[PDB]
Amino acid sequence: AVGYQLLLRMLSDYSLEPTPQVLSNAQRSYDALMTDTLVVPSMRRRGDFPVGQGNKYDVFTSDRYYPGDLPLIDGDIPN
Amino acid sequence: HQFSSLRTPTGDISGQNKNNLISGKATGRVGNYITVAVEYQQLEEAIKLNQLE
Repeated sequence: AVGYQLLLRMLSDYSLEPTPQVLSNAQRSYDALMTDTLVVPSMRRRGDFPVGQGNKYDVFTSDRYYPGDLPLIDGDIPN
Repeated sequence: HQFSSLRTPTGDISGQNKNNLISGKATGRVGNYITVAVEYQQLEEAIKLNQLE
């Protein structure tokens, strides 16, 4: 992948035009490389979404509602 | 107790330091006896001492 990409990027130095087979091979290698480093995010709960009564929430714990992104601003520095 | 206040443009006091709580007291004590004493002989009260009260 790296070699084909840099070859495509440095061919113009010698003023030559790439062939379709080279382009296809470079595309295939790049697609494989992108497939390797692939991550798909998962959408977590909004934060005000209620938790059902079947989960048996309790006080002293924040289990009543789904834990969203905490603000992480506490003390005097928030204000 | 006495206190002092800060002054910030947005209410942010992270860098600065807070007030302390120093306690002081006033102590009083007892003084010395105020004693007055007199004495006299038996014969002085027998003859001389009149209107002792």
